[PDB]
Amino acid sequence: KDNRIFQFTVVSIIILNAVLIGATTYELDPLFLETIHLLDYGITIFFVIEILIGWNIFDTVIVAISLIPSFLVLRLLRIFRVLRLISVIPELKQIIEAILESVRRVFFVSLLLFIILYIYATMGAILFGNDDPSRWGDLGISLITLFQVLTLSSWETVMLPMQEIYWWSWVYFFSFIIICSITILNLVIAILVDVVIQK
Amino acid sequence: FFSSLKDNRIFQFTVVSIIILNAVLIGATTYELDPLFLETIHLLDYGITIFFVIEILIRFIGEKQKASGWNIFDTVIVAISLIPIPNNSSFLVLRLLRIFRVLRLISVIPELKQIIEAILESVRRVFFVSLLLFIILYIYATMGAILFGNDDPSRWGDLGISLITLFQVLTLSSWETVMLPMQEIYWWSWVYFFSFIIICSITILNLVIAILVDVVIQKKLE
Amino acid sequence: FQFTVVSIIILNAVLIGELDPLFLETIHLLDYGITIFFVIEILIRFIGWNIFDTVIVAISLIPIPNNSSFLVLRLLRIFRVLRLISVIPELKQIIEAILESVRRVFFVSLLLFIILYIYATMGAILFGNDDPSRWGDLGISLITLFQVLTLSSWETVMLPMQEIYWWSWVYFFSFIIICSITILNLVIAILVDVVIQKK
Amino acid sequence: TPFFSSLKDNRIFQFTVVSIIILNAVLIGATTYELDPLFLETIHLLDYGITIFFVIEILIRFIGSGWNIFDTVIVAISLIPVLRLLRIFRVLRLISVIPELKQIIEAILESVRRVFFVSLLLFIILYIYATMGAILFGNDDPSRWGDLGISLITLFQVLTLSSWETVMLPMQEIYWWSWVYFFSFIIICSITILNLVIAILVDVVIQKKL
Ligand SMILES: CCCCCCCCCO[C@@H]1O[C@H](CO)[C@@H](O)[C@H](O)[C@H]1O
Ligand SMILES: CCCCCCCCCO[C@@H]1O[C@H](CO)[C@@H](O)[C@H](O)[C@H]1O
Ligand SMILES: CCCCCCCCCO[C@@H]1O[C@H](CO)[C@@H](O)[C@H](O)[C@H]1O
Ligand SMILES: CCCCCCCCCO[C@@H]1O[C@H](CO)[C@@H](O)[C@H](O)[C@H]1O
Ligand SMILES: [Ca+2]
Ligand SMILES: [Ca+2]
Repeated sequence: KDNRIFQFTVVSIIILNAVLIGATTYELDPLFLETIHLLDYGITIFFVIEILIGWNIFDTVIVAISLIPSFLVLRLLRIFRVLRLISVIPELKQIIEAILESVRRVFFVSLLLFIILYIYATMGAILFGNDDPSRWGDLGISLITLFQVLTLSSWETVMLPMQEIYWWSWVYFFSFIIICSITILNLVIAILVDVVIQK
Repeated sequence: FFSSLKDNRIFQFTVVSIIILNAVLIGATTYELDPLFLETIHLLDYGITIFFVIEILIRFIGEKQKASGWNIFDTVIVAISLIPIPNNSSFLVLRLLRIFRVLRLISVIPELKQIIEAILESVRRVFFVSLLLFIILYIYATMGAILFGNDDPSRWGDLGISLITLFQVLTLSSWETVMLPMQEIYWWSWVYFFSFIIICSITILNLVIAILVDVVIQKKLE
Repeated sequence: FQFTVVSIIILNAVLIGELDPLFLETIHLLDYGITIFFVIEILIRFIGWNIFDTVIVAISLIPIPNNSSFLVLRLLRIFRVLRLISVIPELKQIIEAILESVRRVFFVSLLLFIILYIYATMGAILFGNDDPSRWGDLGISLITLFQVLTLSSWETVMLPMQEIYWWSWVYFFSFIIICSITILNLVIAILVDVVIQKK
Repeated sequence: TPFFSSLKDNRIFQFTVVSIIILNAVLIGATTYELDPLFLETIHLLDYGITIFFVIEILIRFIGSGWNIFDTVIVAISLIPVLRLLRIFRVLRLISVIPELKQIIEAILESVRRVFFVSLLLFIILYIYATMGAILFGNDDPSRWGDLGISLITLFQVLTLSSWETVMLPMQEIYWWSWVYFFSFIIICSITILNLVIAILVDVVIQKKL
C-alpha cells in the first residue's frame, strides 16, 4: 500500500479532482478530465479494499461516501472525497491524534482566555459603550472586538478612536494584549511539555 | 454524596457550559429568544453555585483545625456569585458582579488553578523583557518624534503617541501605513522601521526561549 | 572575516535606486571578479552542492545585455545574488535544516488544506450570495480563508457576514482556532525532530 | 566603604530607582505648565541624584569587561546637562541598575550570529521574489513593484503578514496565478523562520544541558 511516490501522485490526483469543480472548466482537454476522474475512482477503490481486511469506522464511512459518483449533497461528496486523503497518507493520522491530545489543554487555556475577554468586554462595553457602539455597544460585539484585538488584526482601529476620548486608552488595550499574549505563551509551552512527557 | 461529582468530566463540561451561556446571554440583545430555555439556564446556573456553597461548607466542616489562597478566592467568588444575583441590571455595581459569576469557572476545574500558578510564574521573565522593550520603544520613539515629528504629528506629535505608534508597529498591525508615508520623504525610513522590527522580534524571541528552557529545566531531559 | 564579500555581492545586487561617481563601477567590475575565484575554486577540487555552486557560479560567469534585451538580465541578477550561498557556508546549513523540515511541513500543509476546503465550501455555500467577491466560488473562498488563516485584517471578511448572519463567529472563530492548534502541533513536531539528533 | 558596592543590589531600592528614571523620562517634557512644579522639579533633581550616585558607585568599586565600559560610558553621558539625543542615553542606566537586563542583552547578543545568517537567506528569497514581481506587477501597480527598492519593502510588509491581501488581491484580478506567487512566498519564509526559532533554541540548550 505505502510507497512515497505513488502516495504523492495520489495526493496529486485526489486534490486536482477536488479543485477542478467546476466553473473553471468551461473548456479544457476533456480526455485529461476523464483520466483524472477515472483515476480518482481507482483510488476510492484502492482503500475501499485494503479496508476489507476507531479509525476504521472513519476509513469506511469516508471511502463509502467517496464511492457515490443535488446542491448540498454534491458539496458534501466533494468534502468526503477530499477526506480520503487521510486514509492515504498515514502520517496525517498520527498528526490528527496529536491535535486531539492538544484539545484538552487547549480547552482549558481557552476557558482562561474567555475569562480575560469577558472581563475586558464588560469593562469595555461599560467604558466604550456609547462612544463607539458598533464595537462596544452590546457585550457580544464587545467580545467579537476584543477578539479581533487579541489577534492584533488592525487593532489600532479599535483603540485610537477611544484614545482621543480617554487618555488611559492604551492601558486598557496594551494590558489586554499583553495579558493574552502571556497566557497563549503558557498554552504553547504546556502542550510541548505534555507532548514530551507523553513519550 | 457531594464529595464525588466535582471530579466528573461530563459534569464539569455541562456545568462550565451552563456558566458561560448564563454569563453571555444578556440582556436586550436577547429581547427575543425562547424565554423557557433562558429561564432554565439561569435557574440552573444559580443551582450550580448553590451546589458549590454546599461543597465548600463541607471542606470547611472538614479541616480538623478550621484554619488555599483558593479557599479565600473560592469562597469569595462563590459568596459573591451567590446571593447578589443581577440581570439586564442598570448601573452599575451588579454589572461588575457578572464578572465574579463567570470567575466561578476556576472553582469548577483544577487544571485552571494549576495553569494560573504557571502563568504567575512566567511573570518575572515577562516583566524584565518588558523593561527592555520599553527601553527600545523609547529610543525609537524619540529618534522618531524628532525625525518624523513635524511631518506626521498624527503619530509622532509627542513622545506618548510616538510610543503608541511603535507598539502598533511592534505587533505588526497595518504597520505599512505607519512607515510607507515616511518612505516618500526620508529614504532611510525603511532602515529605521525594519531595524526596530527585527530588534523587537529578536528580543521577544529570546523571551520565549527563556521561559521554554525554564519550564524544561523544571522537568524533563534529566 | 567573510563579511566584506557579502557586502560587495549584496551591494552590487541592490544598486540602481545616482551616487558613487564611478566607485559604483569599482563595485561593478569588482563584484564581477568575485565569481571568477569560484569558477576557479570549484576546479581546484577533485578525485551535490557542486551541482549548485557550478550552475550558479557559471551563470554568474555570463556577461550582460547592453542597450539591449533586458530579457534575461534579471534572471542573471538572481543567479549572481545566489552565489552568496556558495560562499557563505552557514547558509548551506540553514538550507539543509529547511529541507529537513520540508516533509513534516508538506503533511501538515495537506491538513491545513483539508480544513480550508471544508471551510471554503461551508463558507461558499453560506456567504456565496452576500459577498461573491470573497465567497463567489472555491478559488477566492480559499484565498479569503487563507487571508483569515494569516489573521491579516480578517475582521473585514467576517464583519459583513456578522450583520447578516448572527452565528458568523462560530464559523470564523473555529476556523481560526482549529488552524492555530494544528499549526501549533507542527512547530512542536519539528522542534522535537531536531533535538532528536542531540538526545 | 561598602555602602555602594552593596546598594545597587537591593530589590526595593532598584524598583524605586527605575520608577524614578522612568518617570523623569516619560514626563520630560510635553507637560510641565501646571503639574506640581515643585514635584517635577523634584523628579529631575532626584533623577540626577541617581546618576551622581552611580558615578560614586563606580569610582568606589573601581578603587577596590564590557559592562563596566557600557556602565562607565553611560553614567558618563548621563552626567551631562545631534544632542536632543542626550536624554536617550540616560534611559540606558536602567540596564546598569538591573542585573537582569544585563543577562538578557547578553543572551540576545548570542542570538545575533544565527539571526544574521538566516537574514541573509531571507534576503535571498525576498530578492528572488521582489525581482520576479518587479517584472510581473511593475506596469500594473508600480507604487509597490516599480523598482527593487519598493518591491523589497513591499515584500517585507507581505512577509510580516500585515495587511497583505491589499498587495495580493489587486494582482489577483489581473493575473490568476498570483495566489501562487504570494502564497508560496509566505510558506517559504515561514519554513525558514521556524528553522531560525528552533535553531536558536537548540543553540541555547546546547549551551549547557546534555
Ligand atoms: C475564545 C473566546 C471567544 C469569545 C467570542 C464570543 C463572541 C460572542 C458574540 O455573541 C454575539 O454577539 C452579537 C452582537 O450583538 C449578537 O448579534 C449575536 O447574537 C451573538 O451571538
Ligand atoms: C512595551 C511597553 C511600552 C508601553 C508604552 C506606553 C506608552 C504610553 C503613552 O503615553 C500616553 O501618551 C498619550 C499621547 O497623547 C497621552 O495622551 C497619554 O496621557 C499618555 O499616557
Ligand atoms: C494552505 C493551503 C491553501 C492553498 C490555497 C489554494 C488556492 C486556491 C485558489 O484557486 C484560485 O482561485 C482563483 C479565484 O478565481 C482563480 O482565479 C485561480 O485560477 C485559482 O487557482
Ligand atoms: C530582509 C532584508 C530585506 C530588506 C530589503 C531592503 C529594501 C531596500 C529598499 O531601498 C529603498 O528603495 C527605495 C525605492 O527607490 C528608495 O527610495 C530608498 O532610497 C531605498 O532605501
Ligand atoms: Ca498580524
Ligand atoms: Ca548538564
